[PDB]
Amino acid sequence: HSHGLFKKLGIPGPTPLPFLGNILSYHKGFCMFDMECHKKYGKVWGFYDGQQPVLAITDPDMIKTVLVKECYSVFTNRRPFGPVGFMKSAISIAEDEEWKRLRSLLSPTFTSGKLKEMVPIIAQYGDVLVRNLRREAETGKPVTLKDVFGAYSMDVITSTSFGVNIDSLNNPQDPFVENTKKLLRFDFLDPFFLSITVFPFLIPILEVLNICVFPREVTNFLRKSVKRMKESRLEDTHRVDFLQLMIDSQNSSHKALSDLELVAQSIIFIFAGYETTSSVLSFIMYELATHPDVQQKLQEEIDAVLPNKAPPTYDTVLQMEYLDMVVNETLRLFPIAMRLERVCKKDVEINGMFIPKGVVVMIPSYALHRDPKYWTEPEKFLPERFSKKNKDNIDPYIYTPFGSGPRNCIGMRFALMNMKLALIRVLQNFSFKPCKETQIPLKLSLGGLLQPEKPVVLKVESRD
Ligand code: HEM
Repeated sequence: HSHGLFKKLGIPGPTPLPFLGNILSYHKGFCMFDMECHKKYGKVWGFYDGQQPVLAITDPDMIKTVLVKECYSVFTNRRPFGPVGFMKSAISIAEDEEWKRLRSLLSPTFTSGKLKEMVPIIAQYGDVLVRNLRREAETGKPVTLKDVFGAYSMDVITSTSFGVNIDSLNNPQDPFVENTKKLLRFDFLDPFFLSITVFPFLIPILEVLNICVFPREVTNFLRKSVKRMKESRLEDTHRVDFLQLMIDSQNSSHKALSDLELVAQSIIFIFAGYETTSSVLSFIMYELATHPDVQQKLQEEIDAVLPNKAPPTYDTVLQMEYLDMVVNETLRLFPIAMRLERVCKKDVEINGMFIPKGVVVMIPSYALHRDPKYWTEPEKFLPERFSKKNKDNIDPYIYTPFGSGPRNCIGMRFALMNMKLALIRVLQNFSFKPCKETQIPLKLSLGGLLQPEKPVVLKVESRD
């Protein structure tokens, strides 16, 4: 038991119970716990996830020192998450140079020039979402944002990973959908993951038993699909899509994306860009619906830059600001990641405090984003916060929805754009208003994922 590392170092935090540590404080969730700790221990506090020392930091200087300055040196890797298998080669799970290699191979794929060429396909499904959303609205019943924005998200990373173009909302059985739909996020407060962190000696046992957190049935299916797709369709001789950009690169520093690595990167891109988007999109619509003044002002801004339901364009989106403000403000209130984690690879000292080796440095994003010491009425949805004549009053190391430094969200530009394209056409064709079932105020889940307690159902009316 390392339970006492923190007070020997003079770092405050909750009293750890043997073996369990401080996991029984996650009964409320990662978010509530972090904020209770932040108020009851000030800037720095240390807790034990089983027997893993976790040190929380809230100093913009120290966050920059961890996320940016000493990234490649000390704070490169994230914490091991469980039996991963071949998916160990996915950028998100990769560690040290092996990561640094992959990052460089993929850095181009997520360039504005590539994104701008992908807009046509993303916008195509903007219409598919609208046409789909139309029906349910006219039908005269409340709409499950979870389902429609889920189908939109799905039709995206799927379609920008080769031309398997699908209306998942109308094809709930397309195997390709059936499999990819299981690529949801991990509730790390689920008995299993909780059991794994108290008993990390089990991860090796599960690995030789060929048990993997990523459902094999899905992993294999794609591992076959990607291979058939990489040959059967495009070695007759291409479409602008992550896969193609990955196949194009393979055949021209460290390079040579292993056929299996390519699959792993593809799988992690839907894992990182499926429920993430579907969740944020729904959160925005709730905030817009609950604040009609914002929804109109946004609907107006769109109609101005795009006269008469004018097709959304790349350059056009960059212009729209109030939209960027609404998106950025919804992210402040709902940082889906909740926490930004880096492992201390060696014994180091940063701006004063000393960090032992093998300690997980945690940036409580949710807590920072809602810290009254940086935010006026933090529980208020005030887009104005992110005005051109205010943003310079926002520390980038406090507002970290996509993280920061060399290991930030590589698909940040894509995710923002992808959400913007939808919101624009969605608001262009419809208006969202509180329903009888609409839960106000919105109650967040006590689990290990930043989701609503009850699914967001709202009334959709087609303005003319
Ligand atoms: C609203 C949408 C999204 C949000 C809020 C989001 C947020 C995040 C955050 C907070 C991280 C961790 C950054 C850190 O540790 O400092 C991350 C990592 C990552 N995200 Fe996203 N993300 C989003 C969408 C996407 C999409 C669409 C993709 C890919 C298509 C993607 C790919 C990744 C990858 C690969 C990483 C790991 C990067 C690395 O290890 O170098 N994300 N994301």
